[PDB]
Amino acid sequence: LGFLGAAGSTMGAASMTLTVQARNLLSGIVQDTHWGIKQLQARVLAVEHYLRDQQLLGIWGCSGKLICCTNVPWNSSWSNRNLSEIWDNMTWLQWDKEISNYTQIIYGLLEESQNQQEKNEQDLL
Amino acid sequence: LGFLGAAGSTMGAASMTLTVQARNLLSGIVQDTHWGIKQLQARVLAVEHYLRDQQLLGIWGCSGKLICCTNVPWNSSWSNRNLSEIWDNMTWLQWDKEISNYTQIIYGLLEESQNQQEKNEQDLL
Amino acid sequence: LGFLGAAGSTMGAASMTLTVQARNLLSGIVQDTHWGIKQLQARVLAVEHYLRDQQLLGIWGCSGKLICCTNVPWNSSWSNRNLSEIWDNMTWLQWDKEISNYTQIIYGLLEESQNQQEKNEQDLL
Amino acid sequence: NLWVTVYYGVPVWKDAETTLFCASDAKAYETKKHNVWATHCCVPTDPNPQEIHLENVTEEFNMWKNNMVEQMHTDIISLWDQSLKPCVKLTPLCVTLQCTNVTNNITDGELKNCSFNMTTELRDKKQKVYSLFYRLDVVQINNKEYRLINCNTSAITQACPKVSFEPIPIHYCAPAGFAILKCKDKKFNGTGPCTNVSTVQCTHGIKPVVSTQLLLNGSLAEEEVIIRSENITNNAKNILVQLNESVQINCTRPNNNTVKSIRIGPGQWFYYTGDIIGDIRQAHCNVSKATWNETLGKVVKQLRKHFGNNTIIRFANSSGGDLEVTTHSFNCGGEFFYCNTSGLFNSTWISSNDSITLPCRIKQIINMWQRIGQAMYAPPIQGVIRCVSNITGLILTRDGGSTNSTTETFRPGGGDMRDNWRSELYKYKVVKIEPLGVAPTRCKRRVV
Amino acid sequence: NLWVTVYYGVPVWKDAETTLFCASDAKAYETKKHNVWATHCCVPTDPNPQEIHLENVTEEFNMWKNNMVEQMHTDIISLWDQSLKPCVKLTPLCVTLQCTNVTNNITDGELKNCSFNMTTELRDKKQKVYSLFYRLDVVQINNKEYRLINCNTSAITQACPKVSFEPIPIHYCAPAGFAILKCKDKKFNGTGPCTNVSTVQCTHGIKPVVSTQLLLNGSLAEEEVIIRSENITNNAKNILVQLNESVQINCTRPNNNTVKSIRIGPGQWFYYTGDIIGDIRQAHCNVSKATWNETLGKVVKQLRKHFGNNTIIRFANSSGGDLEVTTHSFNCGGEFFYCNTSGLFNSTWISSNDSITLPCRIKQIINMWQRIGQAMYAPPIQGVIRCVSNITGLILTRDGGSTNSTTETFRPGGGDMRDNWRSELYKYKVVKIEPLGVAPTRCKRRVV
Amino acid sequence: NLWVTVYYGVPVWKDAETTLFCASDAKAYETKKHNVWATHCCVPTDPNPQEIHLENVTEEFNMWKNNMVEQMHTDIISLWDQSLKPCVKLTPLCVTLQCTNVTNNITDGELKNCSFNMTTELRDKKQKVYSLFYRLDVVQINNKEYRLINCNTSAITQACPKVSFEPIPIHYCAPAGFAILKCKDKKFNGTGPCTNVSTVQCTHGIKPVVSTQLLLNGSLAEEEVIIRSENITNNAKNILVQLNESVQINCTRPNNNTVKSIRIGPGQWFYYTGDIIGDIRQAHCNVSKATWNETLGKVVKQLRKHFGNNTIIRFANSSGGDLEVTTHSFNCGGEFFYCNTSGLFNSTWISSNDSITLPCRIKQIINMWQRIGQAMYAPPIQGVIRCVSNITGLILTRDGGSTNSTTETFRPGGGDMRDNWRSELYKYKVVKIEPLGVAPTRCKRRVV
Ligand SMILES: *[C@@H]1O[C@H](CO)[C@@H](O[C@@H]2O[C@H](CO)[C@@H](O[C@@H]3O[C@H](CO[C@H]4O[C@H](CO)[C@@H](O)[C@H](O)[C@@H]4O)[C@@H](O)[C@H](O[C@H]4O[C@H](CO)[C@@H](O)[C@H](O)[C@@H]4O)[C@@H]3O)[C@H](O)[C@H]2NC(C)=O)[C@H](O)[C@H]1NC(C)=O
Ligand SMILES: *[C@@H]1O[C@H](CO)[C@@H](O[C@@H]2O[C@H](CO)[C@@H](O[C@@H]3O[C@H](CO[C@H]4O[C@H](CO)[C@@H](O)[C@H](O)[C@@H]4O)[C@@H](O)[C@H](O[C@H]4O[C@H](CO)[C@@H](O)[C@H](O)[C@@H]4O)[C@@H]3O)[C@H](O)[C@H]2NC(C)=O)[C@H](O)[C@H]1NC(C)=O
Ligand SMILES: *[C@@H]1O[C@H](CO)[C@@H](O[C@@H]2O[C@H](CO)[C@@H](O)[C@H](O)[C@H]2NC(C)=O)[C@H](O)[C@H]1NC(C)=O
Ligand SMILES: *[C@@H]1O[C@H](CO)[C@@H](O[C@@H]2O[C@H](CO)[C@@H](O)[C@H](O)[C@H]2NC(C)=O)[C@H](O)[C@H]1NC(C)=O
Ligand SMILES: *[C@@H]1O[C@H](CO)[C@@H](O[C@@H]2O[C@H](CO)[C@@H](O)[C@H](O)[C@H]2NC(C)=O)[C@H](O)[C@H]1NC(C)=O
Ligand SMILES: *[C@@H]1O[C@H](CO)[C@@H](O)[C@H](O)[C@H]1NC(C)=O
Ligand SMILES: *[C@@H]1O[C@H](CO)[C@@H](O)[C@H](O)[C@H]1NC(C)=O
Ligand SMILES: *[C@@H]1O[C@H](CO)[C@@H](O)[C@H](O)[C@H]1NC(C)=O
Ligand SMILES: *[C@@H]1O[C@H](CO)[C@@H](O)[C@H](O)[C@H]1NC(C)=O
Ligand SMILES: *[C@@H]1O[C@H](CO)[C@@H](O)[C@H](O)[C@H]1NC(C)=O
Ligand SMILES: *[C@@H]1O[C@H](CO)[C@@H](O)[C@H](O)[C@H]1NC(C)=O
Ligand SMILES: *[C@@H]1O[C@H](CO)[C@@H](O)[C@H](O)[C@H]1NC(C)=O
Ligand SMILES: *[C@@H]1O[C@H](CO)[C@@H](O)[C@H](O)[C@H]1NC(C)=O
Repeated sequence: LGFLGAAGSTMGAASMTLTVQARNLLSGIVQDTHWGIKQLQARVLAVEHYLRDQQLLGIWGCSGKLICCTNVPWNSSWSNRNLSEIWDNMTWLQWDKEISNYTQIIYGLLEESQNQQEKNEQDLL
Repeated sequence: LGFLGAAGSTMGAASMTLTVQARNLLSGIVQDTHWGIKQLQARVLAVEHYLRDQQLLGIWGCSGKLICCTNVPWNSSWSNRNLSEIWDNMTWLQWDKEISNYTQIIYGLLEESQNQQEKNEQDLL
Repeated sequence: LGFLGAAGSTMGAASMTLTVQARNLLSGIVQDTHWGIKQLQARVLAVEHYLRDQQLLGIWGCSGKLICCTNVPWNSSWSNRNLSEIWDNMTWLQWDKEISNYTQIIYGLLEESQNQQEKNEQDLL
Repeated sequence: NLWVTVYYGVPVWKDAETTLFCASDAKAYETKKHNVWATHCCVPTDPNPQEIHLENVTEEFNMWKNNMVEQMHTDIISLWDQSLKPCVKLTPLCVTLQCTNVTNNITDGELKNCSFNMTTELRDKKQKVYSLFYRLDVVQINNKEYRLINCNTSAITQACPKVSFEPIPIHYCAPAGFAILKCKDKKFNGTGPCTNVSTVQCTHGIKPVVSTQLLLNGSLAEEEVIIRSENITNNAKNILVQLNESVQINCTRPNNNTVKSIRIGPGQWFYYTGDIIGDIRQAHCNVSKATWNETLGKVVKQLRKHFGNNTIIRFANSSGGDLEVTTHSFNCGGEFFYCNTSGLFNSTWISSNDSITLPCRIKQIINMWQRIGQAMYAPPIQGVIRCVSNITGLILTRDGGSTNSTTETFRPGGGDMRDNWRSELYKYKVVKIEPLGVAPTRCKRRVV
Repeated sequence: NLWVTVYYGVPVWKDAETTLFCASDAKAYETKKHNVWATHCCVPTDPNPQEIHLENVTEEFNMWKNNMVEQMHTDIISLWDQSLKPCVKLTPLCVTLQCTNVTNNITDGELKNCSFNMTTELRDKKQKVYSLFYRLDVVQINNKEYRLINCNTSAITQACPKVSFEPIPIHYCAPAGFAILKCKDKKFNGTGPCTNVSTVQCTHGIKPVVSTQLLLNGSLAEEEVIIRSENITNNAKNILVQLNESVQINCTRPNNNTVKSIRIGPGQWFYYTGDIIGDIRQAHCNVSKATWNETLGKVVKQLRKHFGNNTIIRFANSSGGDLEVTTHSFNCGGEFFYCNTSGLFNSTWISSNDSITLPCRIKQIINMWQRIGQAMYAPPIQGVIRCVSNITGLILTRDGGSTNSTTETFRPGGGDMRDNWRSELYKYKVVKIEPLGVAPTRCKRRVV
Repeated sequence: NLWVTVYYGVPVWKDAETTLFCASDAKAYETKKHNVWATHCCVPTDPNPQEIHLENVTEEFNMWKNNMVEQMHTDIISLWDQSLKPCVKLTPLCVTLQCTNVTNNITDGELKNCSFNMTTELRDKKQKVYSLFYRLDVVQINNKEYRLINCNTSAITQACPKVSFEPIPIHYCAPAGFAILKCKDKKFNGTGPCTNVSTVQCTHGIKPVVSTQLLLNGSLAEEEVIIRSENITNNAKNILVQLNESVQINCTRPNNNTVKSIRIGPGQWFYYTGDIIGDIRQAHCNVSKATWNETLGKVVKQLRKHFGNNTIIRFANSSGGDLEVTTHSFNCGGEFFYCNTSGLFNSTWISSNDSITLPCRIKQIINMWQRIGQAMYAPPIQGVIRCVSNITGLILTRDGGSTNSTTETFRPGGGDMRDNWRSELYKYKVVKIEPLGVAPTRCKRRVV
């Protein structure tokens, strides 16, 4: 229903449309010396941003998923709201405002829990 | 047996050689101001094409596979040939000619079936 | 403990820190016409190197792993040392010196064993 | 009991600054090889769905912090310089000239008849050249000797006679990962939240119009004249007044000019003013008085909501500065006009056309962008120029120094070209999409 | 009952247009710092497996729609301009010269003795310069005064005497994701399917030879002369005739030239023709008559399969145009020759060398590519030039206007340099590999 | 029984050559718009953790094979040329001048009083210009006529008077995937393994100092003077001597210069030497004798460990060459000095300042980098220059030709600027991280 068409939707409803935004990262497929350099630099920048998202999902064990459950418990200190409000009343943009200061905490924790589990898999094999 | 060495092979036989073509996408690894820009632009373009193929496989749930079965049924309207002809008599280039007008249909359907199944996995967990 | 902080660690201990190096590949995220071109070329080059590592892991069936067991047996001709020395006494840099001439052998074998197994999965389905 | 769940493809974004791609309007008009904008923004548009509404999404906009104005400024200047760059230079014309008055059919002496020995295609020879000049480009050295006014300061380059700078609508498009948010709120004053928001891949087409003290050929406001300022109460800031109705201004260069040329080097051509057929008249622009009067009364009704409806609004002319600062500057028919504006601001409001003619100056050496650097020389245009432009807004400042007498004085503002572009850009914001994020769920990862 | 199965790494492709990378032939010969092609295409080749056969794959080729010709055109011109760009300009030579005839040992006056005051390294001084010129570069102004022929049209730049343009074989290589398909069918006429197809990473090395009305130093056809045209029956098109045998042409510049130089600025050096040791002879080229005759008879046997074997094939000379159009233009020993061709096309076929000598003109100011723009000046060459080139094909057109009399007239065609490059490029096509695709299988995804 | 296990993110690396990014030291000092280095390396530093120790890792270093020196060479030259590029050219000054001796308060005639007609802003007029010049920039043509010494060889461009080249510390940073390994071993002689190794994102800040025959303003050695050479026993190589103590050198340009200017074109400004207030003195530099003596004795103690402690070390002056080769060349206060060094090397060691003053030459046309190409003109500096620099090392060669008499002669070496940069770069190496690798494990892949 358009890129960001789900922006006003609740988080639950919006999670059902995640392929909509994923597919807009590489839209450059469809898309004067000094000028050309700046135009090219823009494409390179878009590529690095794409790759970073993929690397993070990779490290966290969510490389092939749009949605994944993890091995990091939720901290009430990040948010003490219940899931019902978060998924049914609130939208993702609002949610980002609610927890953006913990982005680096959660991400560091995700890296740690996945590293521990990958070691566990190697030891079990 | 060379890049595209399987081009005259049947589709079945050719599927057994898929790593041959996959490995030629990033051959740039082995590989005057105005000229240099054009030379660089070419590398950037190759990268975007590579990434798009990977993203599509990602979205469809085939991110780690050369060959994957999907949750989209085959339409006889795309092709009403039997599998025996398709895999044993016909080559991939011929096949592409047979179904190229449905590329966007199949791809849209693949995105939809995978999105539905990923939701099912999240609800089951 | 820093990039390459594990360089003097044994291979075993160092394997427990692999996320440390993986995360330094895309550090460009944090990071005059003629000059700018050279600066841009450097970013493009870093991207191709990143992608090649990912493609190889992809082909070998280790796309989502930092550590993976494979279907290629170890050749004593590459190294006839026991695992105890390799994992507990020796570091990775030393190990690279011990087996670098077989890099292309092992990689070719990995491509072959994975291609055979992927075919087996498709035939089993 | 809740666990982190990671979601990728999340419909959220952050304020962001990037470079937009420009496109012509699908090359609807080819322009052949004679238009600079069409040449640069060679990229076509596509009449695809233009917008996506974002229901229940409120976004915060600020037209004075909008980096798209900086991009237009940079791109407009850059293109203009690239366009001029390969053209024939006038270094050979920085000579001493002997001048006399032009008296032929003249009632006002605006023109001088000057002559000199100009370089020809061979290095051994010079050609005597005789032509008429406007006083604005000529300075006395001291039948006196004169020089080109800018030959002590910078090189002068002749604009190629084959290249038009006529504005075409240009659309600006987001790079992958970016989106442009558009505010459609008819009451938006340039700052704050907007609920009527939709996103676009590209902005609509905006013409890269340049003007001083009066906004030309822009869009109109709906319902009422809207006055927008970063700081309403600050007399040091320009207030942008967007009209909800256009006013036409009819401008002309009445002198039937005959253009002459000369080869001054190896394929190096120079075009000169030659002489005038018929008599001499001042350049000028006409505005219907009643229309203008109604327009200001509408502006006053709006000024009163900011300053008090018990006030007196007095209008006055430019306070001082050079032509590039105090006059209404615009390009008409390809020529550069510097018109008087004082007759337009001679009234106050206290709580058969009957037009007004504004005299204009014509100048050929242009100190473009008020930048110190190379000057452009505008080659003469054959015949007579007439054009009609749309007044779509005003740029005003207050004098200040008020003692709260309730009478305030408004004068032409101008200066920075960025303020003209803001007139359309206030509607748009650029953001970066940030698809990766997390939220709690009642779901622990299954560990195997 | 069948399901979509997705396959990645599928050996298929689409027609595609990209930029190929150029390489020298592994720098087998260094050329030091004196060769422009070697300098630009600094990238080496590697004698790796050169080709992959595609058994049972038929591909469609069309040499007249082959974008590699456009790339060579663009790259050849671009390099030539970059090469000339940093060299000393001859603007200081656009002066008036006094000329007299050169009569010393002359039986035909091709040369004029001209002189002028040339700029020296100090701005205060000029040097009298005396040198001989070919009439083709000199135009009367009107012991008469003359000027360089192009000083009214464009700047003239001296080619650096240190840089050779001698063609070296250049290989063109595909970017990752691309492949070049090569047709080895000995009967391929430039259009249609080819079954003898293999792929390569790079084309073989093709020399960037430039010539008019005669193809030089290209590859030969096997078995028979092959005549290729986009439109055989259209008299307005050039037919490319590829010989299966070469014919040697021996060209010379017989006048033993003494080169003189002068400093004309701050390290700015100019090289002039000086004078001639010995006597004066016309430049010329020699072709054995019998070989040429056999060559045309072979061409006729092939023309007859297109026009009827009951026909009469008449050959005739160029119909009109400038030297760059009507003569055989080539570079020999570094000098630029414009040779007569009419003696080669003086026969018709009706269903002790005994060579023919073709007189040639020598010209130093070169209107390269028949482009309007800066001219190149070719500095003189010391001594005497002799070279032998290989005639490997002809470029012909028909006059048309036929009444079906069965007699047709063939004349030299030429014009566009792209047609010479097509002579090798007809064998190659560029495609893009498209590894991602689908097919039905009796396999539903297992859903867990 | 073991199987291949693939590990990604492995902490290993290979020797590698890449381009490092440069950064100013967080723009601690702005420099406004007057510093070239600050302008180019606009990128800031960040006082983050600076290093990571690599315990138990031994790395092999070789300062003479270190590609960072090549990068500095390339970047320093490139920036210098970009800086000079947009400045006013002095082509108009390549004229003949009449000169007489300057005799006013002169005891030694270093200066000449020369004059000529210089181009003014109009093409029709010249201005008589009178100014004083150093003999080093003036050559006789033959009250004799003289010219600028380089007007026969290359263009001369005036350095912009607004741009300083004063070295600022510049840090060099690794691209993603690269790391810089730093050796902290106090005894490292430039070649071989180092165990005291840590890695950094960036090198510390190194000033891009240029000098001949003496290293200035670098870091000091700890504990002892360290002599480093690729080939100690080869008399053809430079030995770099790093001091563990600095020696100050006080240099001056004592003549109180009055700077004059002229407009020579359309905003084209030229600055000339004018005249001198007061009397005339030679430029010179002062070094305390005892400090210098101690410094050489320390150098001798170290030379003896390489050549024998039963030796005699004799020092001698430059053997021959131009000023750029034989003198101590440096920039002081913005001026270019070429100082005598012979008084510093007049001693031998056999197993109230009392300073030495070294006379210096001042030259304004600079043959920068000893490259054939455009020359730079250094505009005059108003007033008197005094500066003090730090001698941090010496560059020496041996004469060789030894008969094993045990007496060896050491003379100033110099030449290549790369050797100065090596003085700091010897501590750093660039490597590429190679995260993907394998090892055997007792683990077969589970096959499903
Ligand atoms: C605000 O918007 C108005 C228009 O809405 C702009 O004014 C227009 O400016 C253009 C450009 O100068 C004017 O067009 C000119 O018309 C001349 C002749 O007009 C007749 O012939 C044309 C041919 O198609 C008809 O369309 C037209 O109706 C008339 O029949 C042309 O000769 C001019 O061509 C010039 O450029 C070409 C380029 O190759 C040259 O070859 C020509 O020799 C010549 O130089 C040009 O086409 C248009 O008429 C103006 N409108 C009005 C009402 O006058 C304002 O400029 C704009 N204001 C701002 C600030 O942007
Ligand atoms: C080795 O390192 C030493 C320093 O450790 C370097 O010598 C220094 O060089 C700088 C640059 O020439 C000298 O600084 C100059 O000082 C002049 C006046 O000094 C007084 O005023 C300043 C104002 O802040 C005070 O800091 C200072 O203490 C004094 O009070 C200035 O006039 C000079 O400015 C010049 O550039 C600006 C740029 O816009 C112009 O506007 C000015 O007109 C002028 O051109 C400059 O600041 C410094 O004094 C020197 N030190 C010593 C001890 O003399 C060596 O050069 C360096 N050697 C090498 C090889 O790198
Ligand atoms: C904007 O808010 C309104 C409510 O304020 C949303 O309306 C809901 O629409 C769903 C659709 O099935 C209904 O089931 C709800 O009952 C509606 N809410 C109410 C209060 O009736 C509307 O969908 C929101 N917009 C977006 C984009 O989600
Ligand atoms: C080209 O076509 C021929 C047949 O027309 C293919 O030949 C087949 O080769 C396989 C190899 O084992 C045999 O089993 C088949 O029996 C052969 N076919 C026939 C009809 O005998 C040949 O392989 C094809 N080329 C390619 C590249 O596949
Ligand atoms: C460098 O080598 C020393 C030993 O030579 C390592 O010391 C070991 O540290 C571990 C830490 O728990 C101890 O368990 C070992 O017993 C220590 N070894 C000995 C012999 O006592 C040191 O860790 C090594 N450095 C690195 C980076 O691994
Ligand atoms: C695609 O549509 C065109 C329309 O005429 C048709 O000719 C062509 O065969 C179609 N191709 C496929 C694969 O259906
Ligand atoms: C690689 O081969 C060279 C050949 O001499 C050998 O010296 C080196 O030790 C080999 N390295 C390995 C890892 O076998
Ligand atoms: C034109 O006439 C006015 C009258 O005073 C005079 O001031 C002016 O200088 C004259 N201009 C010329 C060029 O003679
Ligand atoms: C050309 O220069 C001469 C000076 O000798 C001057 O008399 C003449 O008027 C000049 N030509 C023109 C058109 O001014
Ligand atoms: C050379 O002689 C011919 C003879 O008619 C004459 O036409 C030509 O102009 C002469 N050229 C010169 C430079 O005198
Ligand atoms: C230089 O110019 C003078 C004109 O005063 C002319 O007589 C002389 O012939 C010229 N020199 C040459 C070589 O033509
Ligand atoms: C200055 O005087 C010396 C004394 O011999 C003389 O050689 C030199 O040429 C003189 N220089 C000038 C410019 O007169
Ligand atoms: C200018 O040129 C004249 C030559 O006619 C010469 O006498 C005069 O001295 C020159 N001016 C200077 C300052 O040398």
